[PDB]
Amino acid sequence: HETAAQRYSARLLQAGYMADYLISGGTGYVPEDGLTAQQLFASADGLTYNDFLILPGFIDFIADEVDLTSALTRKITLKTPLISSPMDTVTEADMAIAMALMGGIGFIHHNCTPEFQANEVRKVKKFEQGFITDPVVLSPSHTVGDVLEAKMRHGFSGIPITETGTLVGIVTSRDIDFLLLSEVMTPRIELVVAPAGVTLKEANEILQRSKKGKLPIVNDCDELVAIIARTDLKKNRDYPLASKDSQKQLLCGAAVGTREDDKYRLDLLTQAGVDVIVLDSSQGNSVYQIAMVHYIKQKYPHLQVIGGNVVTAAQAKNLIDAGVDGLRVGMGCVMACGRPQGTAVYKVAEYARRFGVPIIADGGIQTVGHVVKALALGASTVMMGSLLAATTEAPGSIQKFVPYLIAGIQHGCQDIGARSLSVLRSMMYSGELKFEKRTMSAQIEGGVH
Amino acid sequence: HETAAQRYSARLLQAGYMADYLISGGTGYVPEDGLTAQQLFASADGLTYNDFLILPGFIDFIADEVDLTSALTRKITLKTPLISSPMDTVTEADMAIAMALMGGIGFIHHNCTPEFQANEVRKVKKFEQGFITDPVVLSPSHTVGDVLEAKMRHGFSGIPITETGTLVGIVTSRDIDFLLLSEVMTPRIELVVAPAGVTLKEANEILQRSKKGKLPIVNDCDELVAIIARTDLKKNRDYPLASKDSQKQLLCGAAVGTREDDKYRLDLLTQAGVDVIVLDSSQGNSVYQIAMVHYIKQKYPHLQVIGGNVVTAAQAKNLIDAGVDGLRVGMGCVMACGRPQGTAVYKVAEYARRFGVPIIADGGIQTVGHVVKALALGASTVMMGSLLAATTEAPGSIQKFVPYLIAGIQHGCQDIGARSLSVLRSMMYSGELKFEKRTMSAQIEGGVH
Ligand SMILES: Nc1ncnc2c1ncn2[C@@H]1O[C@H](COP(=O)(O)OP(=O)(O)OP(=O)(O)O)[C@@H](O)[C@H]1O
Ligand SMILES: Nc1ncnc2c1ncn2[C@@H]1O[C@H](COP(=O)(O)OP(=O)(O)OP(=O)(O)O)[C@@H](O)[C@H]1O
Ligand SMILES: Nc1ncnc2c1ncn2[C@@H]1O[C@H](COP(=O)(O)OP(=O)(O)OP(=O)(O)O)[C@@H](O)[C@H]1O
Ligand SMILES: Nc1ncnc2c1ncn2[C@@H]1O[C@H](COP(=O)(O)OP(=O)(O)OP(=O)(O)O)[C@@H](O)[C@H]1O
Repeated sequence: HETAAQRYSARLLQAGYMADYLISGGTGYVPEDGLTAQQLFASADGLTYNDFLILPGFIDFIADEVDLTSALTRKITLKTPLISSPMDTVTEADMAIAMALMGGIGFIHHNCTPEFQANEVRKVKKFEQGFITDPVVLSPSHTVGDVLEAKMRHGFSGIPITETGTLVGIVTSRDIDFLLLSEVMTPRIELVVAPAGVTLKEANEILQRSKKGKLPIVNDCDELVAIIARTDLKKNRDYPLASKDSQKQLLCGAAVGTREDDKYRLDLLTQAGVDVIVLDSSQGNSVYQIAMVHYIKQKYPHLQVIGGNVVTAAQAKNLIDAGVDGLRVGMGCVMACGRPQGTAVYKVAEYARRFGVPIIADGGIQTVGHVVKALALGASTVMMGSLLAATTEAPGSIQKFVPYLIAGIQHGCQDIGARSLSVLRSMMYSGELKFEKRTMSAQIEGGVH
Repeated sequence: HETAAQRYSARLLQAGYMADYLISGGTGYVPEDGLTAQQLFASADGLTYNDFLILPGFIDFIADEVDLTSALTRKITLKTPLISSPMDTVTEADMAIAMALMGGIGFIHHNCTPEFQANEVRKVKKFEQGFITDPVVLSPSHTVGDVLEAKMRHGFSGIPITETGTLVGIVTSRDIDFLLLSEVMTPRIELVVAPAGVTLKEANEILQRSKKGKLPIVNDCDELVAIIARTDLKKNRDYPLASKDSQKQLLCGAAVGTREDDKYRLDLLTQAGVDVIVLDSSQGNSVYQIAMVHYIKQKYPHLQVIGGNVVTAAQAKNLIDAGVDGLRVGMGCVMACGRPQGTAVYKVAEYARRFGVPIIADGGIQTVGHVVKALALGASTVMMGSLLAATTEAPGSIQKFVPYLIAGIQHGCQDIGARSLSVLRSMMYSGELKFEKRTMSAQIEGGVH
């Protein structure tokens, strides 16, 4: 970790022209200008995000070397400091897949029956990046008029056929478009198809020879195990920001309530193999939400748990020493309680950091500037709210839209002169990064309104 | 009364796992975060209720165990911290009954002849829950046309009859629908009258057998004393939040002016039996209000007196040491005097408290958040203003509406972690409850505008 004075003096000696390094070290002087974060929050006002700025630094790297690696919980790590919020208006299994493919995570909302949430988790854990998730397969006992309508029900129309479930051939639109006819098309006589477990490059080369649209994957027992459709192999992108677990399949989380009736919901989700739980609660520091934490850590010692909403170091203490591995730092964005967001994030992050429990800055983030700030104050990850609602993956497109935010954060953390979010926060806690307040007159000019 | 550190450490030892109780007591450490109330008002910015928040605490009880018992004056106590304001657009005998049935009190306005206010008090003191207050009795000498029109005057039409006023029979629409006679209607024959005063639950059984619409209440003198109507027995609710005096009938108050002409108004109201007087005045600390106070305490030593409006500890001193038993803490919510309401409530409550003289936070309260605040700052009761105008009791129904505010206050004082308003204030004065300021940027984002 090199100070801006160390970076300038070293890189100036790399460019080329004594008792300067020997009389003040690599700290070759810089003017003190603006406030350190510890001073900015000392006046005890409710500084929100619109209210402060980050004074620019020294730049010695390009805007595409700003490592974004962030930490979600004590053991889960992410390539992107973003998250989708556990709301019915935002996250379901489609957006949970989309976020994980962009190096983040998503949390499945809990405004549903417990079985539905476990099904939506299962739907994410089994994604495979080119195979069809949960293929529809039909029985020869069923009349093809009740396969022809499925095109009116699900929209797709090339259906594989077998005795009841995941062998005979396929029925597709070209078997039906000239005609109710019981079922009388394509026995087990398909062309070149995947005989066992296969790769996506191998399927791309087989589909090129075969020219057909569906490709079964069968097993050694010579029955269907998965299926491919050509239309997806035409488009499936590279995703280096993978967000995969130790079994090389997507990370995803689930929200759970804190009620007595929720040990059952938490079972079904842990049987679906969910990676992390967020305890959804308007105020996390309650006796029965601490009982819920002690209960999870006693029964499923592998499951990561993120504590419910807090905004003080006293709440953060009681949830941490209960054993939680994260924290949603956000509340009050009519109520009579809460805290101004910017002060909440700074105070909880600075407290949690003493043990290593990264936090999650949820609430009232609505620009990429607010994201860069929340990350400079101490938040480890920012939970995108209704900002993602009315994108086409919500119950623009998330896959095309997340790169915009990434490039914006990278440009920001480049103007600040911090080559990786971990360094941004180190540069903040050590007082090397400087901040300035704003009068209302100075934000009505150049922003806000 | 136990602190968040005492409650967490004790309740953790109820669940189970040393020289940690023996080296710092039940105060097992919590982070200092936010301002105590004494610090919040030290800056001498005049705050109002929109300017601060209450940092959330530790929760260990349900939102329905938040005892709301508050103290109106040194001797009158209320089950609910609400009041209806003494305004013509708000309080009259109907709303005064409605507030007392919801565990609060109401103060009858004084924009009237003194006789009218004494009548509206008399109407409130004599309520009796099931019985008709002030029944209409007609004379056997009246022609039916002057009874039949009363249905056009008062709307009801089952009129009991006797010589002039509070039985010799009844007359109802069924006696009159076919017709003008002068007397042909039901003479004394009535199906199980109440022979004396009776329990409302006994009358509920009598109406079930009798099937008639009216039930006379009579006396051993063989004459009327009260009457019951069947339609009210179908709907009378439980009211456990009673607000009743030692004589087991409703509490109510009256506003009086401070003029020389008002010893007469104060007589008529004290003859009607009013429980508490509020001295209405734009500024309470005047020689002729202190004369009015000394005068009441010299002539009616039983009557509770609430001092007219103040906003400083210097005003509060002069009225307290005059002998008043309460205080409307509110002024100026264009006139060149006054105070920002949040600072007024805190300063007057903190001063009065030295003697035990609870105050009443009147002015500019327009949400349930502001109510929870005014109660956290020191106000003992909050006087609902034009917030209650355009309800059906205003000269959408107060009986149905007050439970909303109650549940809201209870949810608030649950998030704050204080099991009973008396504990909320104890937790504030002892500096355990922490507050935060809010820049305009922090309330332009999180509600309010
Ligand atoms: N067996 C299947 N079960 C469920 N969905 C399927 C199946 N086969 C294809 N799909 C859906 O179709 C998408 C891509 O294939 P495509 O749309 O070309 O199917 P298709 O059957 O060939 O459609 P169509 O016959 O109308 O042209 C997949 O991403 C998936 O959403
Ligand atoms: N892997 C396969 N091997 C052999 N024949 C196949 C295979 N997959 C599909 N078929 C058959 O080949 C024909 C074309 O099917 P295809 O996969 O192209 O779907 P389709 O409905 O015809 O697609 P599209 O509507 O876009 O033209 C159909 O008779 C179908 O049953
Ligand atoms: N004798 C009465 N004197 C005064 N008020 C009365 C009297 N009888 C009824 N009321 C008023 O009328 C309300 C409804 O009473 P009730 O339903 O018995 O009316 P009613 O006599 O049957 O009228 P109607 O014959 O027109 O239906 C009561 O709550 C009360 O406010
Ligand atoms: N307590 C009573 N005992 C005996 N007769 C009564 C009594 N009260 C009313 N009546 C008579 O019984 C008849 C019906 O009276 P009731 O009170 O049921 O009519 P109402 O409810 O006022 O009229 P409506 O049915 O239109 O609302 C009338 O002749 C009335 O004078």
